[PDB]
Amino acid sequence: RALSCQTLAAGYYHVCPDGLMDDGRGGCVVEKECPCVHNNDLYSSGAKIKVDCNTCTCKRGRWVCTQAVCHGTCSIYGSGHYITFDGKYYDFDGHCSYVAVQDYCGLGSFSIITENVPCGTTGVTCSKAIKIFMGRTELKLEDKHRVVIQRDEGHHVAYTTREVGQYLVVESSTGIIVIWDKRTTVFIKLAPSYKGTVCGLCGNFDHRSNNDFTTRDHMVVSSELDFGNSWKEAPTCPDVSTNPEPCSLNPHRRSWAEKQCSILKSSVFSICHSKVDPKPFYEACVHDSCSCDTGGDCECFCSAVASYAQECTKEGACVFWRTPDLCPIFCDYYNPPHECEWHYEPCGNRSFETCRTINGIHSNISVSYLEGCYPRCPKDRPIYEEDLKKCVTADKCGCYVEDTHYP
Amino acid sequence: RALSCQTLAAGYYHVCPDGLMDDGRGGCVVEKECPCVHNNDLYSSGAKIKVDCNTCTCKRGRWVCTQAVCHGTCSIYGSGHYITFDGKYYDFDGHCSYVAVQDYCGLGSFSIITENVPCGTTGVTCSKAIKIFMGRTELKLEDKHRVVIQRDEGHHVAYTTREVGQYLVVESSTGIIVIWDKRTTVFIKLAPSYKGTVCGLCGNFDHRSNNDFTTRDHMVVSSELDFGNSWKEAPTCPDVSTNPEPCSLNPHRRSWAEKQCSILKSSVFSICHSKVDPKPFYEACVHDSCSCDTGGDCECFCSAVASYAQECTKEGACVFWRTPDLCPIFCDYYNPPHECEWHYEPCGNRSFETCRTINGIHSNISVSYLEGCYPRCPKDRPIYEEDLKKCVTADKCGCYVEDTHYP
Amino acid sequence: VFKSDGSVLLNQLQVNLPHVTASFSVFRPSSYHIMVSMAIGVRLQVQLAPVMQLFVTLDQASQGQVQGLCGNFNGLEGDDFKTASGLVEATGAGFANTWKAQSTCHDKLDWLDDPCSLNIESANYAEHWCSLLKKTETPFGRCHSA
Amino acid sequence: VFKSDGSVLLNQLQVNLPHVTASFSVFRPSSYHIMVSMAIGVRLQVQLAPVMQLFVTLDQASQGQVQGLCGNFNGLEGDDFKTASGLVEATGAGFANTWKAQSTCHDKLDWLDDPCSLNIESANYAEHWCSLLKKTETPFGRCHSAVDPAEYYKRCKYDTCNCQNNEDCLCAALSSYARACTAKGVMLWGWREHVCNKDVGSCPNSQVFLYNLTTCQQTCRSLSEADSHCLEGFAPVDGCGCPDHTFLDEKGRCVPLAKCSCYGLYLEAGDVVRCVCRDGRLHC
Ligand SMILES: *[C@@H]1O[C@H](CO)[C@@H](O[C@@H]2O[C@H](CO)[C@@H](O)[C@H](O)[C@H]2NC(C)=O)[C@H](O)[C@H]1NC(C)=O
Ligand SMILES: *[C@@H]1O[C@H](CO)[C@@H](O[C@@H]2O[C@H](CO)[C@@H](O)[C@H](O)[C@H]2NC(C)=O)[C@H](O)[C@H]1NC(C)=O
Ligand SMILES: *[C@@H]1O[C@H](CO)[C@@H](O)[C@H](O)[C@H]1NC(C)=O
Ligand SMILES: [Ca+2]
Ligand SMILES: [Ca+2]
Ligand SMILES: [Ca+2]
Ligand SMILES: [Ca+2]
Repeated sequence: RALSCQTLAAGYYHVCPDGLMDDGRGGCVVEKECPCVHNNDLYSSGAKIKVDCNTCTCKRGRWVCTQAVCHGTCSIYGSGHYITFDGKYYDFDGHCSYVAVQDYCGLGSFSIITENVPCGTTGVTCSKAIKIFMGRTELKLEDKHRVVIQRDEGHHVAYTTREVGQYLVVESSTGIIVIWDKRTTVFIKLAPSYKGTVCGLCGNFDHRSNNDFTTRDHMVVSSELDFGNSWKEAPTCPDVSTNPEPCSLNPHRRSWAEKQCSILKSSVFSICHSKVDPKPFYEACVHDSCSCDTGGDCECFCSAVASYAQECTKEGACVFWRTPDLCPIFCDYYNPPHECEWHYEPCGNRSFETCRTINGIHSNISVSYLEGCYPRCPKDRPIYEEDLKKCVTADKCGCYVEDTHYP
Repeated sequence: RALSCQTLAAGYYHVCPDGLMDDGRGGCVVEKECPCVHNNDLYSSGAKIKVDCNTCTCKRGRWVCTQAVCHGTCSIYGSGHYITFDGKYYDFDGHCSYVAVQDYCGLGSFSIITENVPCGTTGVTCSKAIKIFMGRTELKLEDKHRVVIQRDEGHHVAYTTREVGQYLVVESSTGIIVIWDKRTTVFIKLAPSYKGTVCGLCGNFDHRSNNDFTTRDHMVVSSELDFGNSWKEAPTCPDVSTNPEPCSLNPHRRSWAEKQCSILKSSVFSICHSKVDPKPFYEACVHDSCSCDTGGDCECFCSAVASYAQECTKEGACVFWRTPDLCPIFCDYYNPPHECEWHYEPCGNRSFETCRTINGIHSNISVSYLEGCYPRCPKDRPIYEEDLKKCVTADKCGCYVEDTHYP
Repeated sequence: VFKSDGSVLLNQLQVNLPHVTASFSVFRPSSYHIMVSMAIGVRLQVQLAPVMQLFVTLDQASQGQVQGLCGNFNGLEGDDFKTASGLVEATGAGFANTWKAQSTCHDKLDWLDDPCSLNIESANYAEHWCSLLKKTETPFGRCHSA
Repeated sequence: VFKSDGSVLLNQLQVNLPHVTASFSVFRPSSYHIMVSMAIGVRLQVQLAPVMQLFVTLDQASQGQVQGLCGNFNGLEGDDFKTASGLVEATGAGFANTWKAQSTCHDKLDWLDDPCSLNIESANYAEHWCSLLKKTETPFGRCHSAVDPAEYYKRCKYDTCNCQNNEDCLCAALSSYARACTAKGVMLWGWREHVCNKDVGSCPNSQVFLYNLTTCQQTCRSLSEADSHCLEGFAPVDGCGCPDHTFLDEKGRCVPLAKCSCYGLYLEAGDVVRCVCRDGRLHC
């Protein structure tokens, strides 16, 4: 009988005396003061960690966590890669308009459409436009900007568009949040009131992932290509009959792709290796770089390495991976000529005063993990007015009525 | 699944249809009307049999019997053979006076003593006198008669002596009954108030036979010769150190003994073979006839064959085994010169009027199984007065005060 | 199943000895002896040579709680011939026909004969060698005191 | 205990197979396959050649009621790395160090390498033979409509480049695509003719190599019980066996049905009890 504070719930089937047991840290410890392990770190008793909306506590070698329900996230990224709200990864290379999320599922209040076009010559497709339908308002995310289409007469569901780092962030008062890096990566977030009431290529958000491949006619199939071909918008769009292999159709681009994308499995990201699994991000980066064969492949690369480093910040590991030779960023472009306020914050974590939040206006999620260039406004005008990218005095910023900046 | 009304409680481990089952009599019978078996006879439903004081009933293939407690019987017979009140057979050939039954067991009310003398030359002993101590009255059974010794002044525990067949029967008002065939066989009976309150060579009468070999100093031994040597009355009497073998010490008497005593295992007693086990009565008869080597061995024989035929009557099988060449009986000796009233009743079963029972006086046990000569009094004086062996008119019989017949 | 050639078999399948389980265990120490112990309180010893014999041992906690051809184990031996439907039988072959495990077996009866009278050639061989249990020059007189 | 040479042993003592009890039963139909069925709802299949593998099957009544390295079986696969003390881990080697059955075992860590880059001589052998799972001229294109071999191909290259006996890892990974294709109806009759046929022709004189060997194709001693040990619910395996008739005798070759056996000891086909020994059944 030699217990170990890690084999408590194993069963002791097949040093410390009777009573005391090992802790994995050092000497023999009683059962009450036993520590806890989480992602290869060792936390003593009464320690506090957060898990995405909740707070936990190492009590007696076990974790005691609060039970609140967090927001759910769908991902669309690169050359046709998906993660559903329930966490199912798949690949679909379709060339039409597809339902991403909607609640017109068998009456409804929103719809989000993705427009996937061929990017390359191998037959893989990537997402190049997002259409957001909220009631009768139609936004559209296209050509690095948001466009308002068909604003209704007096309803006007309250939405907000602002720019956080390198991404554009649309939020709605009804609980719908769309985050877009202005090229191919989209993040949709829904408030936890939408549990089990959505469908599309992002699943149905009911914390059970063996029914995310439900087709439009309410049938759970096992194929990625019978599911994804049923959410196309036009009936005359073709069916995808196989998934392409880009590094087999381009044998000459494989050696560059597997050497550039090996940063993720290297010692640069070694703080995140125990917190986020790098293996589906390595395979996405190689799939993306073998297939950008018509032009601009160092943009297909730097997006795939920033999809992994974003998860690392979100889990508690800030990694600084960019150099002047590998994916450089140009943040002193935005400075007033040589007064240096715009700095590259590699993991976003800074909470400064805008001219929204000085008047109480706050968001419903935490977007303080988004990479980009952030201001550090001086002490004669310390209030950042967002719609012009200028630091202003707290009096002279603007108006913000009907989602339009008025000076 | 083929049940049989005999294998009900077996378990059916290793013809009639489902439902019905065999009865051992013939065709298939339901479970409710199933018969019963007892001593190789087959009794249908609702049949009544008696077992020694009780009454049973074949109900549903099982017996439903009443629960009353019967009298208990000790036996002493032949050349040192015993049966205790709990039914344990043993042999002891002691030459002293021995305690048969008493309740002065570690203060007391009776004692029955047996006087065992050598009968033969081989060292076996048989019982030749009985002393009955009841309070302060002392009877003694000796020389084919009862003798009153020391009748106390005013207590005089009420006893009764009468002659039933070939035996002499003493009864007491306190529940003590002694039956004596005037040679060597004794039967003691106790009322069921004496349960667990006696000791001696007859055991202790508590319906549990693995403690009948309790010695005088309250020690359960496993030897027949340490138990029996502890109930001798005088300290200067010797100890019996082995049991003799008479048919080995008399090889010339074995061929006669085993041929005469083979009546018991023969077709004469074949009605009793399923009701009383003949095997310990065959072995007693051969042990008794090899050892009556000083004179009168046809008396040692005829007593051993009448010990078995008495059990047969008691269990319901009247056998007539005597002939003019084998153990004759002389019952027309008692007749008035040639008026023929005394008949040999081989199994006793006749209930006539005496001059006791015409005045209400009745016994507490049933002695109507005792072999002997019985009267059949005529129809001008049909009342048998017992103390003179005369049939008398119902008026002129006697008095019966203080256990004495007064004409 | 304990056949009379060894050949212990569990559920119509041969087993290898020893065979120790959670509720019972079967041993074989001397190739003519099988020892079976149970957690309930039942112990068996099966003899295989010269002839097959069986010895069964119960604890005294199971006293008055068994039925079979071995009696009920309550201290009295007058009621061992008591059948499972009431009353005590007289003879051993009348008691034991009530414990047939098969319904198609015939009824057996006693036999009031001795075999040493039916065979004159076997009865001198039986007398000479079984008398060694009684004479004291042999190594059987040491047990005569017990 | 199921050692990797056969050698099933109960409580540190060898047992003879079959072994049928009240709560479980262990079978051995094909000498490289052990089938264990339990009355609780647990079924095991232990593979012994080329490499040792294990397959476990639970009913859907035990759904959300198990813990181990096999997850908790609740429909979601995001919480399979949830440890027995709270929270979900990130990597497989961090989850699985919480299920050590011995306290004195060291902690293991992941390995972000591929074996087909560390070995240049094994990576051409892995490419040529594991590509047969993807090309349609072979008897593996029949399963491409049901099983989608793109994830078996990635593991076939993994195990072939990694282990020291590269053919035993090839033939184990090709026999796991064929195993998981017979689970969806499509059975591959005769996929071992060019690739892993080093044991096909080594069957004995009367019995041949089969692809649908099951428990209840046994001897006539199995016909004596015929309802006690059949154990439906398993998968068919590939080994040496007898054809559509001529059931297996007591030893050696498999004679036809007329003079099989009469099983007690299995008597020959000349014995009369009054039950004459006949074809399978007895006239009793
Ligand atoms: C964050 O979520 C809350 C909760 O829904 C939003 O508050 C709603 O705002 C709309 C109009 O803006 C009202 O009609 C609702 O009644 C409000 N809800 C409640 C429960 O009072 C809030 O608008 C969201 N934040 C932002 C910035 O939009
Ligand atoms: C049969 O037994 C009864 C019951 O003991 C005897 O009745 C007793 O008789 C004596 C005197 O004869 C009385 O002192 C007792 O009180 C009686 N007992 C009861 C319970 O009343 C009866 O005497 C016995 N029969 C014979 C013939 O003696
Ligand atoms: C296996 O399949 C073959 C077909 O060639 C046939 O013998 C039968 O269907 C199966 N054999 C069995 C079940 O013994
Ligand atoms: Ca789902
Ligand atoms: Ca007693
Ligand atoms: Ca008993
Ligand atoms: Ca799960």
